[PDB]
Amino acid sequence: QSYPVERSRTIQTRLVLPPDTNHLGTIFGGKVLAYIDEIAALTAMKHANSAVVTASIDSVDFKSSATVGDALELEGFVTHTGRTSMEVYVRVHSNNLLTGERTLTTESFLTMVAVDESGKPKPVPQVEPQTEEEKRLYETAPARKENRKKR
Amino acid sequence: QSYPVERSRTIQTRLVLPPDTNHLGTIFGGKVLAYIDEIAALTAMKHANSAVVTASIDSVDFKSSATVGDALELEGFVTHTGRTSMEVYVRVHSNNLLTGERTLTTESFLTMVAVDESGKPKPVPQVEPQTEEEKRLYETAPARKENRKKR
Amino acid sequence: HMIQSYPVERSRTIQTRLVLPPDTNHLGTIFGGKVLAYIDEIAALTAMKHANSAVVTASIDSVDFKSSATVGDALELEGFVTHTGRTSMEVYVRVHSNNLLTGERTLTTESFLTMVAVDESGKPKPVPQVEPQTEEEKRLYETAPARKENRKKR
Amino acid sequence: IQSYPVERSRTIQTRLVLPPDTNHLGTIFGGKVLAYIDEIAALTAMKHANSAVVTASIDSVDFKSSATVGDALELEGFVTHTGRTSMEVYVRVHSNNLLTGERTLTTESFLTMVAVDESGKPKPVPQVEPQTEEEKRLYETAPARKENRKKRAAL
Amino acid sequence: IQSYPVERSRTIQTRLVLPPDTNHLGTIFGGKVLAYIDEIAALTAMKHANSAVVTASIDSVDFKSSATVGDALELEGFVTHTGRTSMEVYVRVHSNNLLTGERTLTTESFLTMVAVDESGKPKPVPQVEPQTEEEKRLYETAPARKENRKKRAAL
Amino acid sequence: HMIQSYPVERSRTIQTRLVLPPDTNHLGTIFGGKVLAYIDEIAALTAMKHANSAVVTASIDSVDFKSSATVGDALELEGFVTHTGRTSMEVYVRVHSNNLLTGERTLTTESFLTMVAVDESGKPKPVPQVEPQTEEEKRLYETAPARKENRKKR
Ligand SMILES: CC(C)(COP(=O)(O)OP(=O)(O)OC[C@H]1O[C@@H](n2cnc3c(N)ncnc32)[C@H](O)[C@@H]1OP(=O)(O)O)[C@@H](O)C(=O)NCCC(=O)NCCS
Ligand SMILES: CC(C)(COP(=O)(O)OP(=O)(O)OC[C@H]1O[C@@H](n2cnc3c(N)ncnc32)[C@H](O)[C@@H]1OP(=O)(O)O)[C@@H](O)C(=O)NCCC(=O)NCCS
Ligand SMILES: CC(C)(COP(=O)(O)OP(=O)(O)OC[C@H]1O[C@@H](n2cnc3c(N)ncnc32)[C@H](O)[C@@H]1OP(=O)(O)O)[C@@H](O)C(=O)NCCC(=O)NCCS
Ligand SMILES: CC(C)(COP(=O)(O)OP(=O)(O)OC[C@H]1O[C@@H](n2cnc3c(N)ncnc32)[C@H](O)[C@@H]1OP(=O)(O)O)[C@@H](O)C(=O)NCCC(=O)NCCS
Repeated sequence: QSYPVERSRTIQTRLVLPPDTNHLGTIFGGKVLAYIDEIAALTAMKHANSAVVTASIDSVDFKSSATVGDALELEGFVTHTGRTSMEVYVRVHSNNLLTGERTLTTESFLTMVAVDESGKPKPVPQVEPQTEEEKRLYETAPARKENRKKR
Repeated sequence: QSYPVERSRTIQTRLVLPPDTNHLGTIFGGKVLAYIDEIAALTAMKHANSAVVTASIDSVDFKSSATVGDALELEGFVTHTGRTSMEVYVRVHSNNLLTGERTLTTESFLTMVAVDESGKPKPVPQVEPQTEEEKRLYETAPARKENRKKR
Repeated sequence: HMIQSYPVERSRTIQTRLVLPPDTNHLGTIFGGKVLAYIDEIAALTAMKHANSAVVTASIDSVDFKSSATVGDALELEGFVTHTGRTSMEVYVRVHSNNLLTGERTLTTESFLTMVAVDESGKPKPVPQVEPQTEEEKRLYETAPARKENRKKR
Repeated sequence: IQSYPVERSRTIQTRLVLPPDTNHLGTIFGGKVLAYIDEIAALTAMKHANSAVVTASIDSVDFKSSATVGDALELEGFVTHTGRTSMEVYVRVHSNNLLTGERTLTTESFLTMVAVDESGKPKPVPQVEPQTEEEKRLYETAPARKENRKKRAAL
Repeated sequence: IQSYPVERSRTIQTRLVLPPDTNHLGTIFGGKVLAYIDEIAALTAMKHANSAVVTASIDSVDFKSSATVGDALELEGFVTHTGRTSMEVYVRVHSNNLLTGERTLTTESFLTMVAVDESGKPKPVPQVEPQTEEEKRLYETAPARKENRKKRAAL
Repeated sequence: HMIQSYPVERSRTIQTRLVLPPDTNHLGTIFGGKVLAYIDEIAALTAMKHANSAVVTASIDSVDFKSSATVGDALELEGFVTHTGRTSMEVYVRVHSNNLLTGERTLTTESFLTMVAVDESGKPKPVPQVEPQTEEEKRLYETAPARKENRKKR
């Protein structure tokens, strides 16, 4: 039992609004993190057809800021699976819709675990990579899992 | 000066969460309306490269509900333009990620106006329909504009 | 099963709220979506007071924004049940913005929504009939069937 | 010198009680009710003074009853009396039980609001003109309450 | 019979003051400060009683200073005294000026929290053991405050 | 330009918050994203108190969730500046959940963030050096350079 990465790929666009932002109008790091987890959860739920929980997130380096009201664009997809777990890759851009300037904000990996109605880990289907980027992320996922185990 | 409909097409997926919902867990009509306007604003801003305001929304018939935490999926695109105004079509589905059940929630049209930094209406580029659905929505937009004028 | 009607006055609702930065676009004008969310909120309160039930929004009619509030204004909303079907209620909502510093009050919009009472299963449930009492209420009641025909149409 | 009827300031709010607003048994937090009381008081005082305002104080608030999820809270505020830059605002809060239609008095409170100019300095406010018997009674009794606020804040 | 040190209940919160929380001049709404005071009081009382709680009352709250955007508000609460099912909770609030580092006392307040069982009925609470001199003084003076709350709520 | 350091104690921050339904998945477990948002919030407060400046989040290190709070628990967060660069501060944040009904307290996670002070233009700005005083603070200070090398690496 397997599904393509495309089945669960999720896209989001959010207007950056005053409450999301700090008193100079820059988006809070924590709002970006919340949105990253939201898209990873949606992505993992689509792949597993299950409630999910976040087991961990890898380091997140914020390469650029976003300001009120840029658009924040997020993409997520499942890159690799374990028995009950899914690695999800999320890529975030900010898009200044007035100027057309679009910049990479961050990219990261999360580990999501499917759980049943009682909260017990639940087996998940395998993922089938199709693009070259997908195939590369899948081939490199075991190594990332080993670093998580070490840390 | 014109751009394809695809340039401004915007997709959103949102997890339906307890605060979005009523004490029986059904999403509030008004949250759906807020999300519809948000995606229309993003769509119009992408087309016009401008701040926008909502001049009006047409009637919205809610064909189905969404529950916590379905995914709500929204798509918006510019269908037709006036001098400073854009008609934006928005289509909303609810997706029960546990069961795979996906249902049309609503579809509607909004009228967005591009405004300059001082809030004055601003000319917008024309839109170039490419699909058959796009061509049909564009051909039918003048008639919808006439009904708005009458009402 | 109840025979009596309930007066419009039973469920008439007033809200007043200061316009704050979350509600507003980067030029300080309130988002249409925020006004729409508040319109539904007041319609939901009004319908719940009439039906003493959970409710869902079946539809909203077209909304034309006649003006826009600015961050810091007060938004003033009033809603009331204008007419009833079997399980459905028409709710009329009127919105104004009030500049509290200058005293300028302007009409924002007016709207009709259709609210449906639901049981704990989410299935439509009968509602009490409404009784119009003021002349304004009676005029809205008189004109409700024509409005409902258009909704049947679309 | 300038005075306006109480009715100019009078403001009503209604709020739905939802799960984020309540303890795990479904009783609304005291703090949400307090938040709503100050909100309506600020609106009331802004209407009377046509100014930004700040909350100087709130008197004690005794909760006579609760409200629970899906109920509605109804608030009403009006200016009852004024000093030079300060306004006493009375607020009453009721719950409306959305299953039975029963209205219950939740609490009542007085606040002291201060009008401020654009630099945040206290600014003169007009007087209020009581018209109902309730308003006249609250106006008549306001000086004593003001004296109590002076006493309680003294060393 | 059972008693616990004040320290078991003691709770600290810090909150950033942001634009949604303030008037258009940037001064935090009184109501937000009140909301935060009840939040910390509920946490405090839940820790003391290991129970759901409801707010019975808050005494008067006099705002000694303001807080403004990007400042931080610091709150501290602890149980000072108990009755059968009720707890007096003292809360202090300071602003921390994020440009200068200056801390200013914003306000202080007492609340009355009531522990409730799963049916929402008042439930017995343990006593509190004051240890600091401040705690002993607040404990010693609590009966008089309780008597005042009885008087003010009487007909 | 200031010569003196500031002690860790200047900016150490504690937060406590009840877990409510917005924070939670449909089975009542708190979202990772909510915990992450609260971790950043406390790191931002801590860094602002140290630098007396606006700040931005440059990065967060990996976060492993050791347990999950349930709606109604209290989340307890503590943050403090562990080490400083020129414009950057390392912030350590520790999170626990506390079941207030049962008294059970469990470690949720621990995390390191890098916060950068910025001027009104958004450009990095120098920060004061931090002084570790407790043994815990001194150990974290001692081990910060190794952690910073890994960040330089990625
Ligand atoms: C991080 C950022 C401030 C770096 O700015 P810069 O123009 O490259 O300037 P510098 O190279 O002098 O970096 C400033 C400091 O950040 C540190 N830094 C930069 N990226 C970092 C990272 N990913 N992790 C840890 N530290 C980092 C630098 O080492 C430097 O430290 P130092 O001054 O003590 O020596 C910049 O890339 C940025 O604004 N990113 C977005 C931050 C943001 O907006 N976050 C909110 C959510 S999007
Ligand atoms: C609207 C809805 C309740 C209709 O339910 P149904 O199973 O078709 O049952 P009925 O045909 O008996 O409809 C119930 C009432 O709604 C009315 N109705 C249905 N759709 C309507 C619409 N688009 N506009 C106005 N009234 C409508 C019917 O005319 C009927 O009125 P009546 O009972 O007075 O005669 C149903 O489609 C629904 O739950 N939609 C989603 C509502 C919702 O969840 N909104 C929140 C945001 S998604
Ligand atoms: C209340 C405050 C404005 C008083 O201002 P001030 O510089 O002392 O100047 P004044 O003495 O002229 O006070 C203005 C009015 O406030 C009244 N006042 C001050 N403190 C009061 C209190 N604790 N309770 C009731 N009235 C009070 C004064 O009696 C005066 O009344 P009057 O003008 O009608 O005679 C000031 O202490 C303050 O800004 N507090 C913070 C308010 C705030 O920001 N609250 C929101 C949450 S922190
Ligand atoms: C406060 C309340 C629980 C009192 O309960 P009750 O059924 O009257 O039962 P009791 O008389 O035994 O009250 C319990 C304790 O509350 C105390 N109390 C009641 N009202 C009080 C008030 N206004 N101020 C201070 N203490 C009060 C009583 O003195 C008693 O103290 P004790 O047990 O230590 O001797 C009840 O009136 C209530 O639920 N109010 C609403 C609370 C609420 O929901 N607040 C949130 C926002 S609406």
